[PDB]
Amino acid sequence: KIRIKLRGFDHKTLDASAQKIVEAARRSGAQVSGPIPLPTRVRRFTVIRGPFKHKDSREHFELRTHNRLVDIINPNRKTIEQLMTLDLPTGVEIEIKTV
Amino acid sequence: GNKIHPIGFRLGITRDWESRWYAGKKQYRHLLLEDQRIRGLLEKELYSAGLARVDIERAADNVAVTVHVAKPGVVIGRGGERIRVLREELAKLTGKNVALNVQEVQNPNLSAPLVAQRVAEQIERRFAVRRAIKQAVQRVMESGAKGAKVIVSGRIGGAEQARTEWAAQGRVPLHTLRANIDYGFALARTTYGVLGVKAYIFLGEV
Amino acid sequence: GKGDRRTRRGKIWRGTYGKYRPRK
Amino acid sequence: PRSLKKGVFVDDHLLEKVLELNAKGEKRLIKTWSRRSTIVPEMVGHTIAVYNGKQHVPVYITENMVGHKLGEFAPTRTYRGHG
Amino acid sequence: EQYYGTGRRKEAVARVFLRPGNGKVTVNGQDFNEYFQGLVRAVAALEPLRAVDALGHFDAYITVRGGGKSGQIDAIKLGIARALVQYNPDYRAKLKPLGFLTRDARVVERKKYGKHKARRAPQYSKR
Amino acid sequence: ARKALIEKAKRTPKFKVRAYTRCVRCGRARSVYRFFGLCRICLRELAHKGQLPGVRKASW
RNA sequence: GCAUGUGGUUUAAUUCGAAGCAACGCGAAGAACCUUACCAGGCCUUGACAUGCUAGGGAACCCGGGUGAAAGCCUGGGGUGCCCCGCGAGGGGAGCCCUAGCACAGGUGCUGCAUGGCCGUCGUCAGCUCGUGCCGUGAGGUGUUGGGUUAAGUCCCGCAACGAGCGCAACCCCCGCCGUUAGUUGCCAGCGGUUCGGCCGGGCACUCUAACGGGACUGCCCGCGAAAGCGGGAGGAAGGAGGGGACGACGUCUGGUCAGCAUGGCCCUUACGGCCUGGGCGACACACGUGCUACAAUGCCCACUACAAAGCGAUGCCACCCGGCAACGGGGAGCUAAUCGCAAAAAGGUGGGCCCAGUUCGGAUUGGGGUCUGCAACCCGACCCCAUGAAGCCGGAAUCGCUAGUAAUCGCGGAUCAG
Ligand SMILES: C[NH+](C)c1cc(NC(=O)CNC(C)(C)C)c(O)c2c1C[C@H]1C[C@H]3[C@H]([NH+](C)C)C(O)=C(C(N)=O)C(=O)[C@@]3(O)C(O)=C1C2=O
Ligand SMILES: [Mg+2]
Ligand SMILES: [Mg+2]
Ligand SMILES: [Mg+2]
Ligand SMILES: [Mg+2]
Ligand SMILES: [Mg+2]
Ligand SMILES: [Mg+2]
Ligand SMILES: [Mg+2]
Ligand SMILES: [Mg+2]
Ligand SMILES: [Mg+2]
Ligand SMILES: [Mg+2]
Ligand SMILES: [Mg+2]
Ligand SMILES: [Mg+2]
Ligand SMILES: [Mg+2]
Ligand SMILES: [Mg+2]
Ligand SMILES: [Mg+2]
Ligand SMILES: [Mg+2]
Ligand SMILES: [Mg+2]
Ligand SMILES: [Mg+2]
Ligand SMILES: [Mg+2]
Ligand SMILES: [Mg+2]
Ligand SMILES: [Mg+2]
Ligand SMILES: [Mg+2]
Ligand SMILES: [Mg+2]
Ligand SMILES: [Mg+2]
Ligand SMILES: [Mg+2]
Ligand SMILES: [Mg+2]
Ligand SMILES: [Zn+2]
Repeated sequence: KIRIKLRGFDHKTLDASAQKIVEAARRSGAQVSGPIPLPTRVRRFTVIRGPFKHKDSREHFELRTHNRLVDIINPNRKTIEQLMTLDLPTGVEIEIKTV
Repeated sequence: GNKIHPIGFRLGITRDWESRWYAGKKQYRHLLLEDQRIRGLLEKELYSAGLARVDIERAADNVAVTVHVAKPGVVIGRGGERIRVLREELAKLTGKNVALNVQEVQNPNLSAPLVAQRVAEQIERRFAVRRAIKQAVQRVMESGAKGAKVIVSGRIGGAEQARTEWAAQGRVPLHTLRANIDYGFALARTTYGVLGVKAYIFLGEV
Repeated sequence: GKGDRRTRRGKIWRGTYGKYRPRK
Repeated sequence: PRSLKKGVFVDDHLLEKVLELNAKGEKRLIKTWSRRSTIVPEMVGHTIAVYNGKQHVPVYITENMVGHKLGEFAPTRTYRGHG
Repeated sequence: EQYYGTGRRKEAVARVFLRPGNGKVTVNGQDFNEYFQGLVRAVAALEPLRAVDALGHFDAYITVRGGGKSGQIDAIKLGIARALVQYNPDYRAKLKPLGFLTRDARVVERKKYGKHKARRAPQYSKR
Repeated sequence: ARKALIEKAKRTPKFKVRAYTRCVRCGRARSVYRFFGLCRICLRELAHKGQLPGVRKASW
């Protein structure tokens, strides 16, 4: 029924964040298809270590978009409020779908 | 110029980012631009308070500016008088929900950037170059750190011949990832010029 | 050719499409 | 070259000095800094000074120098040799 | 009845199904040749089968995705390989010191910075 | 960074073609990532303090 | 031959710096104006920018004309909020606005040989040192050396040494096997239906998908050896560090840049500072440095036919539809992106055309015709179609790279950025 999409930066909070959520959609009246690991995306930046001329010496950075997605089957009115009284991870961005 | 920055190594290995958000392609560009104003004003002023590590966690247009600092009552004033002057001067720059806290630097020798500063100060202060750096380190294995090291690095003492100096002690092992070490870049200013300074401290293997 | 424009691979090389490289 | 789906191109301030001195059956030397513009058949027989860096250059406009832009008749640099 | 093996090699993955019967091979629907045409390493994929006497003993249902047909054929082969220990955990004796049970741990190394293609560097006269 | 030349790129221009970015942090528009509004010198310099979230140091 | 830097010349200027390897497709991960420091013109003077001071007027502000290459300047009008006092006209105030003056702003002016920082490098080479002691009157030595071993100062044995600090190494990531949690937008082995398309029911088996763990230790065996180690094998997905990455010790070259930024100092501040349109970094008797495509039969070409990984995209990616030989234009469905799209992978495969030719090789340089981005393609762009079809039949002396999924060869992608 109601689907969530977590898009963050860690692999830590993003797993933590989504496993607090995964407990109060079991106790509160819902069967659930578990925590879902998704097609992470990488944006990398290759850059000249040097101020000036020394080109062929280069540094490497990767910004890792981490995608999580959990499905709630049978969403109660014992539920929906239990997950707006669970909200607490800091670097995460949550979103809420429903078809 | 051969080696690498210690912090920027343990990026989520034995350290952590100061600004800890999320962001889209639209937002990250502007959103961050903001933090570098937040951290330009915040710094420029708070100097003689001894400011250390500046967190800026973020939710839906709620900024969360924490602040570690040597001396929490030069951030404060008397009562709660001067902290308010700023707490809005930031929402004056953001245009939103500045939650500007305070957190004391408990032990001050056991946090690098401070250590760096007081020395870079002491150089601005026209002190004994060597002894500055010796006692610098001294206090660090006196407060109880695993390793110490300070790198004075200018035209030193007023000389026309640019050199460099230093000393240290204990474990300094920056090739062990699993060793937590804090870097302190300072940057004294004296009549003859500008004399960057460094300071590394080991606390422990994890 | 490959530096040749009016051909099979020579388009592909440039990246382009033309009468000599279709869109199916 | 220039899209036909979007017709020819000329700068306004320059065309202004042309079809006012056309509409008064006179001819004078014009001084403008556009080169970026396409000469048109309603300028033929005009004395037009175009600029290269420092100098306004003598370019009296005849017939079959039609659709070519202005800057083709006003060399930009100086090359005679190396010694 | 079906015996299955896990076949993998160099950014290409292959799935094997061993039923008792003929020696027809369907790889993504198509016959063994209508997918591995004028290509010679082709018929080599079956090697791990013929060192125990069974080409004509079993059928072959196949699926592959990724890599090129060589890197698939190595995986196909490594699939018929693994597949035979699920039938005979005694065939293991015959096809290891014969070498057919191993992930070719070989891999297209990373392109490096400063080096045209990882290992290759730039030419320079006037040294 | 000629001071006034951060400003010839701050304000909006005569025509939209002249829209070249620059660094917020130093004013070198020579190699700038329109995702950081920053250049390569900066991006490291900063990334080396962890002041850009999620910006890890890469390796594979 | 063309592409790109560079030397030298030329130039109103062709702005700067890089200098044997370790400058030369390097600062430029995007010079038509912009960038832009350069040159020629038209200009601005508390200045495009800061925190202000004093005198006098002004709410801020917003609309139009004139002259003009644009800037710039002369000028018409709309507007008269906020704070305090007051019944009131209206004075005082904060902001900001203009004129004059002053603080001063600003400079990609100089010096990298006055610095910061960061980079290159000898060099991922196995080295560099200190403590206490020992030994010399001492500088100093010993340790670290010798023999064995190691990718190593790795380690074993010896020694007047014993240990530690910075290096080696491990802890981090990638790839290789496998297990735990997981079944969407991915997946289809069995069963049901099937518009034959994993299309639908159903399932999450396996592939994949990211997070955490397991596993390799000279452990086992014969041999060699005081030992460390070494050689061959058994098991294992992996064997002696399994492959790859990040990771650069005390120091040197007064190596690099005041041109990202930072700053001592010398230097201008109605001018090097500032704004502007145009011109220039692309000029061309040459020379080097880097690469692209060739000179072709293991090939060129036209069809039909398969198999990828990685990344980007709601100010964009653009399935199809129509027009055009085509670039592309018009219309328009989907996609915050495992769901939609760039997307054609290409060498390979099937089938056929060429038959040693300056050639159906080769694809320069030209003539003309168009499309697109853009205020604007003459300097000075890319792409389409037609016609032009140059040099070159594998390259002097010299010289470069690579030890395995490497070298070669073939395609895809991203950053920068309208193009
Ligand atoms: C010419 N000499 C007298 C010189 C002078 C100065 N500086 C001064 O004279 C400035 N003195 C003041 C303080 C202004 C009075 C100098 O500053 C220098 C040099 C030497 C150069 C040599 C350079 C050389 N190459 C690249 C041209 C070179 O091969 C090396 C090298 N060792 O590889 C260099 O070191 C060199 O680049 C260099 O650094 C020099 C100077 O710095
Ligand atoms: Mg041809
Ligand atoms: Mg390859
Ligand atoms: Mg190179
Ligand atoms: Mg400056
Ligand atoms: Mg631009
Ligand atoms: Mg200079
Ligand atoms: Mg220009
Ligand atoms: Mg130097
Ligand atoms: Mg120099
Ligand atoms: Mg020098
Ligand atoms: Mg080594
Ligand atoms: Mg003695
Ligand atoms: Mg010993
Ligand atoms: Mg030694
Ligand atoms: Mg000795
Ligand atoms: Mg050791
Ligand atoms: Mg389903
Ligand atoms: Mg069926
Ligand atoms: Mg290491
Ligand atoms: Mg040199
Ligand atoms: Mg250039
Ligand atoms: Mg059509
Ligand atoms: Mg179209
Ligand atoms: Mg021939
Ligand atoms: Mg080798
Ligand atoms: Mg490409
Ligand atoms: Zn920058």
